[PDB]
Amino acid sequence: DIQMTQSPSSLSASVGDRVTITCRASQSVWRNKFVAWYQQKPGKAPKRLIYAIASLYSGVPSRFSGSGSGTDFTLTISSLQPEDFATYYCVGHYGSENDAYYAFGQGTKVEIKRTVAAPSVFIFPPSDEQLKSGTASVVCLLNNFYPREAKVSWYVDNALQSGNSQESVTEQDSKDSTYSLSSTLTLSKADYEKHKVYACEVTQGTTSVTKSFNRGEC
Amino acid sequence: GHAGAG
Amino acid sequence: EVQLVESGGGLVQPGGSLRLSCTASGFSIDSYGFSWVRQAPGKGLEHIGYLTAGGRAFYASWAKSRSTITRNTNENTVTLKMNSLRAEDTAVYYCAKLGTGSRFAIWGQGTLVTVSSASTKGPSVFPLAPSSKSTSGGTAALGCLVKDYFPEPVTVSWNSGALTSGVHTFPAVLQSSGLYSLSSVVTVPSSSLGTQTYICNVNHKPSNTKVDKKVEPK
Repeated sequence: DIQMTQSPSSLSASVGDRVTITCRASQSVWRNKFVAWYQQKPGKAPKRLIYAIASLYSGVPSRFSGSGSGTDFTLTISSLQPEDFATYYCVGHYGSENDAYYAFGQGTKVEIKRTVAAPSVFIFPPSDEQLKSGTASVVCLLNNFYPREAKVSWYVDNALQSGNSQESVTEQDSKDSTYSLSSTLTLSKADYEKHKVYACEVTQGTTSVTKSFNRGEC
Repeated sequence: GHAGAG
Repeated sequence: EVQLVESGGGLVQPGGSLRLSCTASGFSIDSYGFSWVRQAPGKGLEHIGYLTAGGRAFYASWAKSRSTITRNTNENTVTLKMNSLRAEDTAVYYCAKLGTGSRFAIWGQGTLVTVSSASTKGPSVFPLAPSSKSTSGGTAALGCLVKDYFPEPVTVSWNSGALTSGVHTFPAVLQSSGLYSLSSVVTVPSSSLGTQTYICNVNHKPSNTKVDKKVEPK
């Protein structure tokens, strides 16, 4: 089929920086000219910034510029601004006189760079209200940290858990540019009351922080 | 100007 | 003046079909060729097919066997039909003139199509209670566990919107049961756990259910 690739998939930059996102199509695009760059922010629909390689649409700041030809194309942001942090997609038109196709790159997420910040770690036992239902949800909160990459591990009586937890991470905060993560360990009420020590370990580089509670002990 | 127009 | 109003979709059973339409306003649907695009939760954009201005439909290799794109000039609409849907077809579907080499670009607002056998049900909101004695330097973390609801989405506020600082509502995860589950937390001064009331307001419009849960300490 037709496939488009962008480089990088993710990049951290600061305000004022110069950003360059490349995009290569597996084959030459329609008329060596039909490529547009889109901008999408969390919870919002994609917004087109550039069309026909280099044409800027009305209202798009001039700091955005597009270049390339045929198979290779590049998005350039001369001076990165706060409103520019988002995911960018290249989309190319293909086909012949008898067929027509489109394809998207995988997207490039532009996040804001900032100083390392350790998470404030909290661990919540399953509420008594829930334990009546027969299921135990243990929740571990990594609050306001950076960078996004973090390894969360659960221990029940110092036994490494696997396959019984799901993770969710927020988008970069508007104010302090940090991330937060929520990991939920799911156990039956029976298994939960069969153990005592519950611990959530957060490893980031050379540091591992483990928050613990003992079932029953307020 | 698009593809698939013969 | 110009708009593209999308409608249809919602819930589809595995093996069932979806039907989405988009009504153009301010212009004629025959004047341009229109694509159909989808974006699965937390994934990139994916092209489905393209209906040329001449009225010829062409599809991505992956969607050709199941997809049919048509238009109705009398009603000024373009329509997408996909049968034999599977769980991985869950996504936000868009109609759009992508405008890769022309000046005119326009998208529908997008509509979520959830492919699942699960039945619509509201969430069970459990408290993530804070301990009265803080073990995090005078700060307390509290929240609500919005668990076992279907389909997306749910909205969460705190104290009827009066509490926004420090709030983190995490993206939902799809549990093995087919139901969704997300957490919403907030950090507050531990000294306010006796003077301040904390209530999370969870709204699940797909089930016409609104849940308010007072989160108490200890």
